[PDB]
Amino acid sequence: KFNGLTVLPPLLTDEMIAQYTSALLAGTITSGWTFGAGAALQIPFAMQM
Amino acid sequence: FLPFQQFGRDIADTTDAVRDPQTLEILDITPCSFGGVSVITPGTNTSNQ
Repeated sequence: KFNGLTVLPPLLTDEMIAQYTSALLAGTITSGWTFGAGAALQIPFAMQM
Repeated sequence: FLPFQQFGRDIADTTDAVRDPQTLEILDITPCSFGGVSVITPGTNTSNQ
């Protein structure tokens, strides 16, 4: 930045991206294939495999 | 700086630091801060704020 090259900060910060990954991990272990195609449903992971 | 070397240059081949020709001193040239101006405004048909 002292020579004129401006680095713009990204819109998605590290805590929001980490929240989306943990939100997707907790969703994938919950509804599996369901929440991508619609509302999330409770299914046990033992019946998911 | 060596006693006979008056001024240095940076990687961009521009002035980096200079010395006082009058007394013994070494001054670093750091350009004064500047940046861009971004305007957050709504549509022309909504408001002029």
